[PDB]
Amino acid sequence: KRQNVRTLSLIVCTFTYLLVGAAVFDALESDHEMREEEKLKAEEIRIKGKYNISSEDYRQLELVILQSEPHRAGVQWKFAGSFYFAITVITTIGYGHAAPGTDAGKAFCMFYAVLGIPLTLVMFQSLGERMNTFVRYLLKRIKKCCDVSMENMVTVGFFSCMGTLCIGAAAFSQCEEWSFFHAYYYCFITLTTIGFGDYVALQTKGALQKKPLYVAFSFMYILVGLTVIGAFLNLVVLRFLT
Amino acid sequence: KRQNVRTLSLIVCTFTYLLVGAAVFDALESDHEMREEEKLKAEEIRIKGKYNISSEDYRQLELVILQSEPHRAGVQWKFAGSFYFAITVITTIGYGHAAPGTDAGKAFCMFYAVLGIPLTLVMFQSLGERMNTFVRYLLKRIKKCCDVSMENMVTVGFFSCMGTLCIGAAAFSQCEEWSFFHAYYYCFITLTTIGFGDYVALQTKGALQKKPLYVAFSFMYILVGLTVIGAFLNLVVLRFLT
Ligand SMILES: CC(C)CCC[C@@H](C)[C@H]1CC[C@H]2[C@@H]3CC=C4C[C@@H](OC(=O)CCC(=O)O)CC[C@]4(C)[C@H]3CC[C@]12C
Ligand SMILES: CC(C)CCC[C@@H](C)[C@H]1CC[C@H]2[C@@H]3CC=C4C[C@@H](OC(=O)CCC(=O)O)CC[C@]4(C)[C@H]3CC[C@]12C
Ligand SMILES: CC(C)CCC[C@@H](C)[C@H]1CC[C@H]2[C@@H]3CC=C4C[C@@H](OC(=O)CCC(=O)O)CC[C@]4(C)[C@H]3CC[C@]12C
Ligand SMILES: CC(C)CCC[C@@H](C)[C@H]1CC[C@H]2[C@@H]3CC=C4C[C@@H](OC(=O)CCC(=O)O)CC[C@]4(C)[C@H]3CC[C@]12C
Ligand SMILES: CC(C)CCC[C@@H](C)[C@H]1CC[C@H]2[C@@H]3CC=C4C[C@@H](OC(=O)CCC(=O)O)CC[C@]4(C)[C@H]3CC[C@]12C
Ligand SMILES: CC(C)CCC[C@@H](C)[C@H]1CC[C@H]2[C@@H]3CC=C4C[C@@H](OC(=O)CCC(=O)O)CC[C@]4(C)[C@H]3CC[C@]12C
Ligand SMILES: [K+]
Ligand SMILES: [K+]
Ligand SMILES: [K+]
Ligand SMILES: [K+]
Ligand SMILES: [K+]
Repeated sequence: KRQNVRTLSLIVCTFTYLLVGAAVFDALESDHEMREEEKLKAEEIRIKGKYNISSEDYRQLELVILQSEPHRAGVQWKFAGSFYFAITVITTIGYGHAAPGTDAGKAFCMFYAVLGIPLTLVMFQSLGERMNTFVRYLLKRIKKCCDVSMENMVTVGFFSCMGTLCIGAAAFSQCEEWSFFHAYYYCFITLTTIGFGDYVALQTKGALQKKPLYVAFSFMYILVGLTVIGAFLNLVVLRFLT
Repeated sequence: KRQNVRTLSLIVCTFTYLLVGAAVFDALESDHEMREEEKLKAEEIRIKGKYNISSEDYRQLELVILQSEPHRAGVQWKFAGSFYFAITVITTIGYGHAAPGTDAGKAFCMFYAVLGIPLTLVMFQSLGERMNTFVRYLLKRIKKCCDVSMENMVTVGFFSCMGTLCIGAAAFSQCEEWSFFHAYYYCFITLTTIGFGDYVALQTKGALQKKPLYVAFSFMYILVGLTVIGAFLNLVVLRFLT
């Protein structure tokens, strides 16, 4: 029927898109990865030769460094750290900066995610719908001062998304002393609920315990961006769902 | 109105849930984190004292080890690695095992995610609807051999989810030599599109290049679990959306 043809076309398009993306990523990153691996191997070989580090102790040092990486940013299991972890869990971001080490803790986290994901999704959908209604009312008032089409709403939403991304990138560049492009990429990754974890905020000089205002601003910005993303998805994506 | 009261109640419930989760996580993980940090500091101090490692070179060693961690699993930017990265990107998992190192690569990844997320969501929704229809038909045929209620469908979906999770956990425990509970936790994390990245498959002894069958099975299992999760969300969660 129509549904079978539609889903077959969707599957074929998804497979072709995946193949094209994999080919482009390989062709763009193979040489860079090879050069980085060669440089790292040369550096580690030189360091091992200079310090005469035993092979057996090298694995222990690597394990210790890997396990102590989250602890180098301070205490990640305080009230602020626990709140950040809960926010990441409920939003399905998965930064990976801190993970439970207890089986009971893992089970509690699983139950927490199960009981919290639908509630967060419903709240985000409602907030996005309310924001869309408010934006439509504001646009109508502006037009009266100076009917609304779907293209105008789409353009307004895209402009709002771009402005929010630019504001977040500028704020993160000013706070964490990051590059503008890097801050923009990190903001885009955070707002898409992907969570690569390469760039994690509130992980420098113990900012989670000495800068409550920065933490509050980051939480507010994350919530606002998530609401904007949900509103945009409702405006453009949810229409093709049912 | 009703919508304002509903969204205010949702926000209050979400805030209370976040506070409770943060309090429980802190009370459960503070002592464990303190003990782990103390043990790691003692071990690193002992190693530094034994090897007389200079403080300046310690930072260089830490940076080299952190940068070379993905490369220890083999070549992560081959065809299989690029396909895995694209699959993680389109599914918003964000494992974080491999990340782009080029600005052009980052921009391409951002555009890829933007152009692929709605398509993947639509395909998953259609596949979940088709699976729900097939399950309803199978249940009707079974009942005839031996009308259907919503509670029966919910129970069948929950049982299917539990069976899929158990099968995935058993397969991952048999393949990667992981614990049953750890495999179950990793499967749950992967199927919820959260992606902590603590446990990543296809990262041992170069399995991405020597075991094509294992990679294909992992891809099929991930797709099947994502389809099951989408079908369950459509059955129980999507009803409260609109
Ligand atoms: C800025 C961002 C949010 C843009 C997102 C783009 C989407 C609006 C596009 C991208 C992929 C598109 C889909 C790609 C393939 C198809 C299959 C297509 O089916 C057919 O052509 C056969 C069945 C029929 O005749 O309807 C129906 C539209 C649909 C779901 C498309 C709907 C619109 C989608 C989701
Ligand atoms: C309507 C649009 C166009 C503009 C929105 C206003 C912004 C320009 C404001 C609103 C909130 C502000 C932020 C609120 C809180 C903080 C934390 C603040 O941090 C501290 O005070 C402690 C750390 C330090 O000493 O820098 C630094 C500024 C910043 C990011 C502010 C930067 C400027 C922001 C983004
Ligand atoms: C309807 C909307 C606008 C409600 C918004 C609520 C915010 C005003 C609240 C919710 C969560 C709060 C945060 C939750 C946790 C913390 C950690 C907390 O840190 C500590 O308790 C330890 C460090 C210290 O002693 O300050 C400082 C306040 C802060 C950032 C809070 C600041 C105020 C926040 C952002
Ligand atoms: C195993 C998993 C799939 C469980 C998923 C649980 C959901 C089915 C629950 C969890 C939170 C619930 C929501 C929590 C709060 C509210 C607000 C509530 O609104 C009111 O009480 C005021 C308005 C009115 O009177 O209807 C309406 C139901 C709703 C959306 C609930 C609908 C059902 C939800 C999404
Ligand atoms: C209907 C339900 C109840 C059962 C579904 C059947 C499973 C028991 C089968 C179907 C697919 C099978 C998997 C397909 C592919 C592989 C890869 C295979 O790996 C290799 O052959 C190479 C690595 C090695 O040497 O172990 C190991 C078995 C495994 C996980 C299989 C384990 C058994 C599985 C999960
Ligand atoms: C309608 C549904 C059932 C379609 C299912 C398609 C699968 C049969 C395809 C899609 C993606 C394929 C995989 C894409 C990439 C790779 C990596 C590839 O590895 C290499 O090319 C290098 C190593 C080697 O030389 O084998 C081996 C095959 C494999 C696992 C493929 C196996 C077959 C897969 C799972
Ligand atoms: K993630
Ligand atoms: K990570
Ligand atoms: K996600
Ligand atoms: K991650
Ligand atoms: K994620």
